[PDB]
Amino acid sequence: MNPKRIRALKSGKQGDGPVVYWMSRDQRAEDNWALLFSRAIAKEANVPVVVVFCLTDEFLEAGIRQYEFMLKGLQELEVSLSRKKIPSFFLRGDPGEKISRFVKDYNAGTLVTDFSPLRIKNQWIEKVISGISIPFFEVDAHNVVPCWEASQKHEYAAHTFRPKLYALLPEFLEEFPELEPNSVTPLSDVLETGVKALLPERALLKNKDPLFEPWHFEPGEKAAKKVMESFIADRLDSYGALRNDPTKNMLSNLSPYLHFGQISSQRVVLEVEKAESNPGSKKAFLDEILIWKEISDNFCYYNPGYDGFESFPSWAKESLNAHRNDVRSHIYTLEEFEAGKTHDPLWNASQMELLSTGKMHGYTRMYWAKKILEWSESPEKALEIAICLNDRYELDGRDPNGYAGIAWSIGGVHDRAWGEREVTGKIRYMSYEGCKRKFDVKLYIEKY
Ligand SMILES: Cc1cc2nc3c(=O)[nH]c(=O)nc-3n(C[C@H](O)[C@H](O)[C@H](O)COP(=O)(O)OP(=O)(O)OC[C@H]3O[C@@H](n4cnc5c(N)ncnc54)[C@H](O)[C@@H]3O)c2cc1C
Repeated sequence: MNPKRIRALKSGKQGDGPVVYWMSRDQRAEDNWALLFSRAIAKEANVPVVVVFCLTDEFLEAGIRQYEFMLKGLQELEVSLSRKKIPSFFLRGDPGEKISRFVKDYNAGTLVTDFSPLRIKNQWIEKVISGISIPFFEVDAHNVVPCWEASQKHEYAAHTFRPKLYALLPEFLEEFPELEPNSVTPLSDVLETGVKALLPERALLKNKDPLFEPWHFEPGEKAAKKVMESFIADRLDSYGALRNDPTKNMLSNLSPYLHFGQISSQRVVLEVEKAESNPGSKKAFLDEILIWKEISDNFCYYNPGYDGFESFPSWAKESLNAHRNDVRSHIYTLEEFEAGKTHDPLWNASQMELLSTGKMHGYTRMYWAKKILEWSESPEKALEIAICLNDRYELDGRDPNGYAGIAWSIGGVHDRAWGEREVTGKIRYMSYEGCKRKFDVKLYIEKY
């Protein structure tokens, strides 16, 4: 219960009501600081617990794959808080006017939410702050070290962020106190109408069969843990050597759960540190879930235009500007990129994995984004196309890891300058021939 995990969004006078947890990013009962700190606040005020979820009007911008993944985990979530005597109230509409109305109707005393450096959360936060009179608090329940505490300034590279983050690990890498149930307390239809409005935009093939295959990742808190145990037991030892081979499913497969907050990265880090495996593989994994994941929150928190060309490092901006006018080898529209109708079969195979499974392998996710920059009229058009394709079809999309990852591939964020080349400039280059010498491309293409 470190007080450094909490910050004040609006200082006011708490009323005689239940501490209302506005769950947005961490959709889990266990291992949730915001839920834990809300319970502590409610206990110190002799007040019950309150959990509120908002079903925003922005779910039409995504597919059924994300809607069903989040909604199915909500059903498991609701029965989980019921066992803890914690009622769950789910609202549909704008968070700005629905959270404010809820606080007035239920006479809530204190409002608490989880942290999200994305632009949408800030848009919702400003609306709620202007329509409430109760104190509003926010808890960083997604990062092992709080985003504002890891660093006070945007970090240029993982070389400069790793020593800072590991310094605060002994203070902040701790276990989760048990969630105390309430002493006393006072989706199927919603899901059905959501998919009915999302059916016309569902991805279909020539024979009109659905593209998405939903058996690859079962949503829910229970399934997220089971993926964690299987990764550690069977797929952690070989992670260091085979994490760059798409043909092998050596990855943890925890990104869809981590994005929706169905499992805490802290518990994953706690479990992998206790487990015994190859030291190189262990360090490679913590380098991904701790260093590169949390720098994404740092990148989005300290860069207002994190999804724009303005957030690129100056060496990349000058290099891309000097090679703006080079004649591109090929140009592809958004529709051509979407259907996978390019001249590169590796790119087409990666896009097919994205369309079918909803989760593209991390190694090819660097090839997939960089080739978009190669075959785009401008770097800005590459950013727009990559972001749209990422957020539309990825189960882990609309996440700070996505925008930091896209900026890494296109704008060189958290990278260094490489050999100068036409069109792409000094940005890191990955070729089809290069991938052939790293992994068997043929098996990847045939699979998808
Ligand atoms: C262009 C591009 C876009 C991306 N968009 C997303 C996205 O929308 N959502 C998303 O969750 N990930 C994104 N990633 C980051 C990364 O690719 C994924 O986290 C990772 O591939 C997911 O696979 P995994 O977690 O099952 O396996 P693992 O390799 O074991 O990843 C474990 C965890 O480490 C983190 N991680 C791994 N690689 C990275 C990385 N390059 N940057 C930041 N964190 C990382 C992830 O949080 C991940 O959960 C993107 C990467 C790129 C290159």
